[PDB]
Amino acid sequence: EVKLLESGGGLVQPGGSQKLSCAASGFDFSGYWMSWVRQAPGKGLEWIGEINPDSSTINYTPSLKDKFIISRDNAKNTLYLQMSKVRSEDTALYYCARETGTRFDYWGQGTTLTVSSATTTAPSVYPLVPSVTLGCLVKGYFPEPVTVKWNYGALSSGVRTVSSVLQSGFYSLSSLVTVPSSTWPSQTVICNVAHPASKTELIKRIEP
Amino acid sequence: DIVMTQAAFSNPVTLGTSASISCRSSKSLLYSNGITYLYWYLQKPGQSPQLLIYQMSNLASGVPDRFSSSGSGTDFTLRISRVEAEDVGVYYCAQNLEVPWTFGGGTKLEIKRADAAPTVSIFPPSSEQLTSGGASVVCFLNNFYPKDINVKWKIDGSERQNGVLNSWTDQDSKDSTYSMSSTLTLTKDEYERHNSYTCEATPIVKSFNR
Repeated sequence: EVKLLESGGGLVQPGGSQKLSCAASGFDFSGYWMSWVRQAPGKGLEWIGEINPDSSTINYTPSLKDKFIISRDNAKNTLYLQMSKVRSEDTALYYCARETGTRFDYWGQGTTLTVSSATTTAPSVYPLVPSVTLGCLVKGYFPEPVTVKWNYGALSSGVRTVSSVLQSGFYSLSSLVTVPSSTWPSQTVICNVAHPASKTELIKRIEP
Repeated sequence: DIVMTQAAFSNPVTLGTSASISCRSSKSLLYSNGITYLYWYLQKPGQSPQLLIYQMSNLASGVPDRFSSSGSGTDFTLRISRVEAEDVGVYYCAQNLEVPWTFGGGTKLEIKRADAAPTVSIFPPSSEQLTSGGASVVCFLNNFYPKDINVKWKIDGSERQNGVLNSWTDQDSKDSTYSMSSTLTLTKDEYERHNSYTCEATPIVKSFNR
């Protein structure tokens, strides 16, 4: 029911501007305070700021007031965060959140912004073929993140996905699933790899 | 800004036993209206934060009564009784007596459980990869405890560290184990020059001949 779908992330060069959007649904969005919080890779949480229903009151982290501008369009049920003069230190996952610190507290799934002079690069993906364990190997991509699911996400128990590794400017990871020997190869197993920054969506059938 | 301090890791905590995660405030969070402006959030691996407890005494909806919090103004304790495997994650304390909202660094809950050896699996490169000029050999160590483990690669019985990348999962939600993968990436030529590929966990050894 209650949803906060975020977008507008990706890669941006140092000094640039970027505008994130948070599309609300499943509640009267016009009657709630909304917030932005970010999480840098491998780090904690930083509250950016918040905005009241009518947009007459907007609070910021003092050190982020120059750079960040929180706005909203109740007619569109949307929250916005406009960033400018962005630097490497602004690389993070950005969350929008409904009415933090109350019964109504709810956070969106987050959108990644990367500040970099490097080139977005699509992953290469390879099957990991021999209960039985299968996987796929995802290599060569930039920036983060990639997501890896199995049978569109329907296959969840037994899935083990390691954290990404950075080397020589590119990321890799691998996801594995353990599955009853009677199920595979008798039944289809697929891994779905998405790299949102390059708009990459691919599927690999895992086969003998 | 009010600064919230907490340790980065809990002491290892046996399942069914009570966990305690502490947090300290640089200014009192008790306001003259009697309310203490402290919040607890849980972030489970690969997920956004979820409110557990707001203003000390209130449970967010769907949060079990196993979670409680107490403390005198400047020094607090999240208690989780009868710790379950699904409680694993990073616990954040936070405040908003004063703007801006600030959060603690987060405390990773460490669950303690029986030692377990890894189930080890080795994967030759796909034929698919070979045309790329690379060949990746993958070793997967599945469902072990504790986290600290070592993987060694040997090609034709000789130890090879070059081209090896290792990475771990977080502690698992259902069994409280870890898994990790090691990938030896070579050129297609190096891989085709040799026969015997071995990885070993530390003594569990899996191998194949090309």
